[PDB]
Amino acid sequence: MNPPPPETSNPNKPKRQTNQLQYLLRVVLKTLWKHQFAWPFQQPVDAVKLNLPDYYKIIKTPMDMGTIKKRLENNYYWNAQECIQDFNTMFTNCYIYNKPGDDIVLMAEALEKLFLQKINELPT
Ligand SMILES: Cc1cc(C)cc(Oc2nccc(-c3c(-c4ccc(I)cc4)ncn3[C@H]3CCN(CCN)C3)n2)c1
Repeated sequence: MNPPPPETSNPNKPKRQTNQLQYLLRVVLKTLWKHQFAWPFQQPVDAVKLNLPDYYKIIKTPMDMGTIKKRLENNYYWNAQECIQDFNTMFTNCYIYNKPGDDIVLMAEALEKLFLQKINELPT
């Protein structure tokens, strides 16, 4: 009973390439993807396989880096702020579902720390 993944392509939306969107894919997404803690965040949470039947009762705005990767590749974002919001939704989803002190929360916290470090280098 997993939900469908978030929408990642819409051929009717307008499309543009910007230095910030390219940076978010080539640098931010790439660096986070290759991080040693990235694996639980590289795809939608599979609540069925993981036996988490309350995940999508608690998390009603799912987000993950596999979805963000597709959105960047498909020029789904017009503004860099949309992509940054998706990353933030992704981390907060982990913090909402879990509790302070859980090992999974430590992984999310490390990735978010790296994410913010790369966002500070965002080009004008
Ligand atoms: C058994 C286990 C442990 C660990 C450390 C990872 C794991 O792999 C996995 N994969 C995908 C998602 C999760 C997950 C998440 C989560 C939520 C939103 C997002 I965006 C990304 C991850 N929150 C908790 N969990 C697991 C971890 C243990 N927890 C059970 C006891 N609390 C369920 N974990 C499996």
